[PDB]
Amino acid sequence: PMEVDSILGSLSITDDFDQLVDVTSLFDELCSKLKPEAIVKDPRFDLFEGTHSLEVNNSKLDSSLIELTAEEIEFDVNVAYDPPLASVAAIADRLLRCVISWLNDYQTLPTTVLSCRYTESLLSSLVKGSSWCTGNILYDKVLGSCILGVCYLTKFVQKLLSAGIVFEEEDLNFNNMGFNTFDNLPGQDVVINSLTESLQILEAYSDDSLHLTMLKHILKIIICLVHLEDHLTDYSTKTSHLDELIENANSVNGIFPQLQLSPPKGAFSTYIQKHRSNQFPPRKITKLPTDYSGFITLANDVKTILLVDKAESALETYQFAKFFNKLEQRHVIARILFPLFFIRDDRTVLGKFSYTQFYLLHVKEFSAQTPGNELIQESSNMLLEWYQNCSQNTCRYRQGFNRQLILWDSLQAQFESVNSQVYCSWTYFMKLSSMIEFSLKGFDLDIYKPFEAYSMFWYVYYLSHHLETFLKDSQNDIESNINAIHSMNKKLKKLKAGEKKDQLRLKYRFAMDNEMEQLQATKQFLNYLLKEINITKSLCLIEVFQFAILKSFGLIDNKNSTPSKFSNERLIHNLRFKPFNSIGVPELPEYEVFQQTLKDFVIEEKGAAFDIKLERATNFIETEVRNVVSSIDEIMQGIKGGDNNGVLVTGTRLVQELSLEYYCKLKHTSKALSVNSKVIVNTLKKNIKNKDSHEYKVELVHTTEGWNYFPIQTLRIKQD
Amino acid sequence: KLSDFIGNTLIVSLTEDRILVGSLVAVDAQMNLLLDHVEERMGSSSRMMGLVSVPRRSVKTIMIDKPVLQE
Amino acid sequence: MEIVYKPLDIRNEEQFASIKKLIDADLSEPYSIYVYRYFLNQWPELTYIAVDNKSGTPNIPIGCIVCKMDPHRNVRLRGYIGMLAVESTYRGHGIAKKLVEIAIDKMQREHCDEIMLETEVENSAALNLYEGMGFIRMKRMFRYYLNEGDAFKLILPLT
Amino acid sequence: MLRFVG
Ligand SMILES: CC(C)(COP(=O)(O)OP(=O)(O)OC[C@H]1O[C@@H](n2cnc3c(N)ncnc32)[C@H](O)[C@@H]1OP(=O)(O)O)[C@@H](O)C(=O)NCCC(=O)NCCS
Ligand SMILES: [Cl-]
Ligand SMILES: [Cl-]
Ligand SMILES: [Cl-]
Ligand SMILES: [Cl-]
Ligand SMILES: [Cl-]
Ligand SMILES: [Cl-]
Repeated sequence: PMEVDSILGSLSITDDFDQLVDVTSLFDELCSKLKPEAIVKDPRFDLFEGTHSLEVNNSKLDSSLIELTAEEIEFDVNVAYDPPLASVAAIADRLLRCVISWLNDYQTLPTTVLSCRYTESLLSSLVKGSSWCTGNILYDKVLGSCILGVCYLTKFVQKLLSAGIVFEEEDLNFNNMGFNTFDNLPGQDVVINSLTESLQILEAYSDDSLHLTMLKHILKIIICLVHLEDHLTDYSTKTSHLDELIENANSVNGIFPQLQLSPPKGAFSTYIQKHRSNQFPPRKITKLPTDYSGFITLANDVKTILLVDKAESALETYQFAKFFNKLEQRHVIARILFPLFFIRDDRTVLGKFSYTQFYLLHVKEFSAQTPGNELIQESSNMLLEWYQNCSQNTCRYRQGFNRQLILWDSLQAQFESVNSQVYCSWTYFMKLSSMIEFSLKGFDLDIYKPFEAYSMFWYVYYLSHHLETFLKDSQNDIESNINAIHSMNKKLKKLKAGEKKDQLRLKYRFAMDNEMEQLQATKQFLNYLLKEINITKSLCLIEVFQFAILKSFGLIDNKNSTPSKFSNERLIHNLRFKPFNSIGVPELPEYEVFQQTLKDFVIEEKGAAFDIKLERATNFIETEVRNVVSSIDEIMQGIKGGDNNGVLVTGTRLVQELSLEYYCKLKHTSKALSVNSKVIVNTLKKNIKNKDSHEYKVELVHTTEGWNYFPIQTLRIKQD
Repeated sequence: KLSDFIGNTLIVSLTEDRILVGSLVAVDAQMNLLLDHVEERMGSSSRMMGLVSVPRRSVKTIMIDKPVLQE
Repeated sequence: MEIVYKPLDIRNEEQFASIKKLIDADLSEPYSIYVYRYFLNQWPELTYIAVDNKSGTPNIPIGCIVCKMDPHRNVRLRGYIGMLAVESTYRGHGIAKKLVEIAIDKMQREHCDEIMLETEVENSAALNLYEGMGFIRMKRMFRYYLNEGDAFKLILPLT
Repeated sequence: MLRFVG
């Protein structure tokens, strides 16, 4: 090699080995002798571990073969590149946009934050015990503080992933490349004072170009980003630094068009993947975002997380976990923070209740009956795991239910053997609600194929019937207890002063003070649950009717229409409903019940008799959609009004906007089902009349502004 | 035999300047090597790479420490 | 075009090299020699190639499929399709479908209870092939692949 | 398609 150091280094490459012997000739001779299929390895060693291996001289698998431009190859961190103000502001700008790409865009740490040569230089000094001195204040002080503040944010992210709240290298990548800063990294106050000192330098600085104004906001943004650890260490609920982060990011977004930024070449590169220890294949650097809109998303997502602290009942925390991450997937930082903010270190929920007391509130508000048991201890753990599953990504969210359904079922059956009716009832509600949620979530993930829509929509309709039946019986008992208390009041007006009246007034006043308020609240909550579950039940029945109409014309079937030679329709069906196979109540209907129910829905007639039954099915879809729209409108009304109007209790005080937004999209999807039903009819009737008929297929289409638990079964021409 | 070599540190020289130091995990009939705890040395620079497999055509020289060889 | 389907010959070096080169270009996830070595040396009966008899080099396989089988849990044998690729100039001729048929037929004769594979949700060509054979989607994996795309886990139940 | 994992 031409470089002197490489020449001098090659002399002492193998100096730690006193005597080396060429065994290349011996290896070749023995390997030629061996059979082509044989592999020499430790018999205990598993060959599956070899699949995780990198390969030399493999462009996809070799980090060393990465190609670098001249500017990237050297780039001494000590050189102050001209112009200093424009370059420092451009370096600091790209670093922030590297963090957004890492967290918001789920990109890898080495190709984002560690891609900067400055951050590598700083962390290497921290591993030992600023890291570079350039002679220029902007790079030495203003830029040195920016790198320190970002490296501090990464360490805080490591503390979050250490909790195992979210899955690593899926929701968030933390490939530290072997870095361990230990306790050497300074404290939050020191990092903040460094950034604050740099801001004061800029105010005194003479150059008044737009780059200075943007560099001030970049220092301010890092300051407000460092304050993110305040919500975990101190459980801060103050939106002061989250609002400053939003105001700072708004000011920079209007600054990007007025000026063009280009950092010194070689500042951000794949250099670190080439000359630092790396057990992973090389990776290109994905295009960074053009604006700071990620910090606004992150700041808004964290503000939402802190709102759960303001909850005053179990139902308010329950609906928060049900709506804060339902419409779209929240920022990974916010998703990790919620269980850590909810389930605190002191083994308390939000610092207010213990794990068992928090569980008892859910049973109390659901049953309206006043309550170190091992079943209570286990159910409490199960409830917290249910809360933590709500903050998982849209795919893991469904997979979490696959594990809960059998533990809820086992727990319920354990409550049943001891004849604990209240806890068995509540567990049944969580188990059955999860089965419906688990099933319907598959449509949002396009899990089921169009031929499977009937099986799943009718099964949910089957489940929704059982849940409505259960909730209605619960509400009748609740109303029964209310009427009993109302009966004591009537019995007191017709009574005269006496010993027997004093016993009744004492009984009545006890029930009004300790029971009536909860009875009314639980009843009104069950009223909302009944409207919520009938919207589910109706929508499912609309989907089944739509499917049945499609099969009536011969356009779809509840089995795979393509001929296969290895499986049958029953085996495929049992595999689809495998998760619900071991659950006893409600039992999974047999394969025969699925087949017979569909044949009842399918219009077997032809001609004018067909027209009457077809109009009957379409008339139901159009009328039920309007019924669904009215139920959603009534729910949306109660949400706007609150939980003190006397009819509906929704517990949506903390997620009011999200809940109305959810039901709005649910209303959009409902109207789409009615419109689609009419298009399908006018098309198929005309297609049958025409002797040349298009070949149609059905696809599960998602409404752009609707709820994709109920996709639109849409006709489409095959063509070529 | 080739068996006893498994699990013993070896030195592998590639076509370029870089040299791989690792422990032989496995060997196939075409003398493709699987090495764990691989340390890559390019002149003065050195770095870790973990589990690496090297094709026969990439291997220029296979050296072992003579003491470890006799051990 | 005269497509011939035959099992992999473990001693042949060119078949091995052609399979790897074919799979490396067409598949996005990178594989080392020992990925193929784990499949081919342990399940040599579960890899099939498609060659063109009328081609300029009849020995070179234009399509291949790489599979394996292991007990899943304790009571079931789970066949697994690791790689499947067909040359760009040979696509649209039913070659991949035949390779998947002969491999699943092989795994079924070996008393597999199910077949499993992972494919990209954006890979419509592969989804149509398997779902057309009875495969259904059992799982969606968030950003499963190196290219950050989601994956579907497809399972075909045989018993 | 089998996925690579470290
Ligand atoms: C997928 C791939 C192997 C197809 O090869 P092929 O020989 O053209 O496939 P076939 O000719 O056997 O097609 C058979 C079935 O597969 C589907 N199929 C194949 N190509 C398709 C395409 N563009 N679009 C939709 N379906 C397609 C069809 O349903 C087709 O059924 P049909 O014959 O009734 O129309 C090839 O495109 C490829 O190499 N893709 C990248 C690698 C990959 O897909 N791996 C899958 C994960 S293991
Ligand atoms: Cl509840
Ligand atoms: Cl309540
Ligand atoms: Cl009990
Ligand atoms: Cl639920
Ligand atoms: Cl079928
Ligand atoms: Cl054959």
